[PDB]
Amino acid sequence: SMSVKKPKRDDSKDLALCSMILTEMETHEDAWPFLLPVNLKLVPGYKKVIKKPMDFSTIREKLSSGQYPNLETFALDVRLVFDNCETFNEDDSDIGRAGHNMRKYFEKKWTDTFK
Repeated sequence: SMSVKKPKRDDSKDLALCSMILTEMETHEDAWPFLLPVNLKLVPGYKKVIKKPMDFSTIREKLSSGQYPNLETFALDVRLVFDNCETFNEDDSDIGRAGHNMRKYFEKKWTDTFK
């Protein structure tokens, strides 16, 4: 509360470390469905159904331009990528499986780096 603060968690490396995690997600073999924004002209249904599209390129631009106020807003956008994927894709599709694998991969790196 006013003039009563929990001890300062060192956040000075967060930007670098989110960038490293994002690099690892970008270079994963199963990243291909997520590297670029879904083409809203060419994919029926996507625009109407997926209220907040997100992809790794868009996260990378946001990261590089100070559009994440903290590491939780970065994790929200990453998870949004996988949540959108599950919304639109059957679990038993290549893309559906890719998204489960990537979410697992991300969540481990997240835990190991920050928790």
